[PDB]
Amino acid sequence: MNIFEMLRIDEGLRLKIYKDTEGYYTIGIGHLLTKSPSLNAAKGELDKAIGRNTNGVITKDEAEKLFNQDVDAAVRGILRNAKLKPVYDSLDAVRRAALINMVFQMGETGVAGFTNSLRMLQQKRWDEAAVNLAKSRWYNQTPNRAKRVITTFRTGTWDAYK
Ligand SMILES: [Cl-]
Ligand SMILES: [Cl-]
Repeated sequence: MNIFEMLRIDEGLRLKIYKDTEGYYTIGIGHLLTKSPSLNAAKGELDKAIGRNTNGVITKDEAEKLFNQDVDAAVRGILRNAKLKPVYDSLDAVRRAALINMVFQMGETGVAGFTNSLRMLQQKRWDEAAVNLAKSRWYNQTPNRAKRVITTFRTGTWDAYK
């Protein structure tokens, strides 16, 4: 298991514009297109992203390409972030995958807002971090995906994904 297979399980794959759990226009492997209600505002962002007239549909390859860009940006954002970087650097390889997953889903800004849990992760207080992570809108809104990520942080294994 690696970050790519992990996120591919969490986000699924869809070749047609779809609405995410929050109701935003998405495509591929969890690639947010726009928070705008407009399906046209979304088709346009889509064309801009792919560099062709897609008419709301892309191929597997195109989805994978977006996905490679997104994981890369996720990692690079963590590394450029003063609050996130030190957490990441402190962690083992499995747990770094968990942090990257949260960033991919909620953006750097969002994750940086889990100040208390980040401090616990940094101190390697696993059980306490898992409890604090659960007190969040994130866990209440997407409990199954949250539990997987949280178990990954508590255990440092890929069991939740096995
Ligand atoms: Cl893009
Ligand atoms: Cl869920």
